Amino acid sequence: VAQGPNGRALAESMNPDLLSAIQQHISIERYASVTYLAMSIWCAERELAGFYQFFDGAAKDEQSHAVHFTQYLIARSQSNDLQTLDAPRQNWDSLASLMATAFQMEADTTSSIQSVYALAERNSDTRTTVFLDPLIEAQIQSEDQFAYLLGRVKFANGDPTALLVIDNELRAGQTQRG
Amino acid sequence: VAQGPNGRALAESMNPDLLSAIQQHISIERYASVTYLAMSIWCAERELAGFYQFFDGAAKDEQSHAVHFTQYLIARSQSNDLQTLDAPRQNWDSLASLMATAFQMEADTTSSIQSVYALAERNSDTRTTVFLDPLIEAQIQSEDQFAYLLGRVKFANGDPTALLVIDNELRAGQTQRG
Amino acid sequence: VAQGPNGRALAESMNPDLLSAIQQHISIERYASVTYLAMSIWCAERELAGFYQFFDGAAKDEQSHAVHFTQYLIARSQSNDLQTLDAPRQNWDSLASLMATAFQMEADTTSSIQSVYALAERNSDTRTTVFLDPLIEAQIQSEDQFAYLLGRVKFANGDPTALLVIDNELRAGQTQRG
Amino acid sequence: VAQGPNGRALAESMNPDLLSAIQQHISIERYASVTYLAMSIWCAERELAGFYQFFDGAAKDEQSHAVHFTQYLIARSQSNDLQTLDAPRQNWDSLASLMATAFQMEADTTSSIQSVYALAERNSDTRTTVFLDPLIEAQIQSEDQFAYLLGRVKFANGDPTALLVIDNELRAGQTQRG
Ligand SMILES: [Cl-]
Ligand SMILES: [Cl-]
Ligand SMILES: [Cl-]
Ligand SMILES: [Cl-]
Repeated sequence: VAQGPNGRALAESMNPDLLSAIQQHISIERYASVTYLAMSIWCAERELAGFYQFFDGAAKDEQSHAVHFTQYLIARSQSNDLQTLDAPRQNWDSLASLMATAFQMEADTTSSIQSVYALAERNSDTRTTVFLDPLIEAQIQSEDQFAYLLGRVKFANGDPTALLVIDNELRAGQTQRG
Repeated sequence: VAQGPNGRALAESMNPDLLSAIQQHISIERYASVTYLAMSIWCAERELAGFYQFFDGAAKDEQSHAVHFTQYLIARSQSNDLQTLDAPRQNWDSLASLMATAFQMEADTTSSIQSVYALAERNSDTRTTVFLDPLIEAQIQSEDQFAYLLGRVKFANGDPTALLVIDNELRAGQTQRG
Repeated sequence: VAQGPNGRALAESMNPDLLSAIQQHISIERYASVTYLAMSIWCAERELAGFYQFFDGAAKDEQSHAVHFTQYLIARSQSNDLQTLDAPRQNWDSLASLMATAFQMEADTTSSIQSVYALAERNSDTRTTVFLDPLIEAQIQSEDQFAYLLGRVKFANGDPTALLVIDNELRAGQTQRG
Repeated sequence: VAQGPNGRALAESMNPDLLSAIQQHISIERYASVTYLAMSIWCAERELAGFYQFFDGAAKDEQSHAVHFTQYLIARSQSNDLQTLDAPRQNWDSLASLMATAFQMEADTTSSIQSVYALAERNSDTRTTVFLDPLIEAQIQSEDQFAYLLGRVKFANGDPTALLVIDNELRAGQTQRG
């Protein structure tokens, strides 16, 4: 029985390029987390308490997703490499513009998973593609969700009354099409 | 004891014109079903989740109504004839215009039942007029309901805030005057 | 942030050939639905109440599967295109022959999903292959199930007593090997 | 305030031909009752306990239907006229032949109601047509039911095993398509 790079018993070696891609994706999701935290604060600063609560929970969820990836590296007996975290964006001209960044950030998160996925397929790492499958499924749901929130906010067309109504929807947990 | 056209024991023969009218009405209700499905999708595409949920349920209900008619033909020992289903309308310029088509589609469904009803009266088919009576009663309730939804959406006069409020009413199941 | 063909925010563009394949598959499943409805009626016409109940539920389930696909197109910000629905087959010489068509229809449904699946792999659309994975798993279960029902009916070898026994099994919900 | 023929206050006079038709129909349903009793006995004599139980209950139900008609005459302040009851048929060569008579007897019961119904329409007696409407609805259900039982027994094609299976279905209360 051989030892993996993190010292645990090694079930199967992992391509170093694939390892680097996973460690980088963990950074993407940690960055999405602090980005949602920044968005939470921006919303709280404008008394959009429902949006604040939503993004506060989104920040904690994204962090969980990131930690889920660190557990997989442990499971594969690979080293983690927790990297420097950039500062998030913190300024937006409007809720609509913030929601656009939020959607793009979710779509970008999926793109990063897809990049890892293609690398695992190139290396025939079926453990990794199986590991990623439900995470892609969750990304589809999050993309559907953020397109719903973005589109609903754009439908409001900057009217505060409509934004207050949507804000209260979010505070109540009404956050997707259902 | 004689056998009906579908092979079951025959309680009383049915005029072939009346049979054709019922088979055609089953198509009307199947078409209303796929029409409400199309309307559900149009609403979902614009993040009108309450309207989406309402029309998704309306599609399943209309299909039930159609199957209820197939059961009556079985009960009368008559053959069913499930026909080609046209594609539904799928494009509207506005929610108000969609709701207008929905109301017209409900009124048209009633007209088709009324046409069957008059044919049964001409043929003195009291089983059929009795069978249709509660379905006409349901149509009155659906017409009242769709006139309420249409009129409420027209009252909104295209304002997104008002449409979001109505959307949330539908998501909560507040779908008629009560 | 770009807009998809159905107007929603677009997480990633979809190949038009893949879109057409999904819209066509939705038709396959809608057609399987009305086919099971026709089979329900054929069974009811011959007092095979258990088979009637089974196929009535199978029709509603297939329709749900179809709507599940329309939701995915919405989630991907792609247009739906609900198409003309052919009339189903409605005549069989025997229950055994009906069950043969039912099994073939289920196997054909899987073939259509597999065709979509290969197209998504060619286009590296991992959202779609992930989306299809549990639907293929369900198809395996349905194929196993319909092979069980078909084989059990063939074992009866046209004996009415055996068919009545199986009919009662279906009415009780005993519809697979367990 | 005028008095009706049975001495009660009279809401509206009833055509004597319509009165006679109702009194005659009450005889039809009393005769259907004793006929189902005879069928119950025939089945019990051949150890077909499920069919015996079914027809014993059918006899009591038909009697209830008859009494429901006497209550309507009372409600209309019309005299009842309980008539001589013929002896029922009591001999059949087979269960299939008995079930054929049972179905015909149910269809004949509906024909008699339809005859009353047409007479009330000729006389514009809307109380009577309204009174008869749910009874016609019940007749549709009974015709559907007896066509199911007859067809299932004919499917058995005289095989005792199949008849024992159906017999047990009836004893369990499985008496229609459901
Ligand atoms: Cl805004
Ligand atoms: Cl509008
Ligand atoms: Cl067979
Ligand atoms: Cl027999």
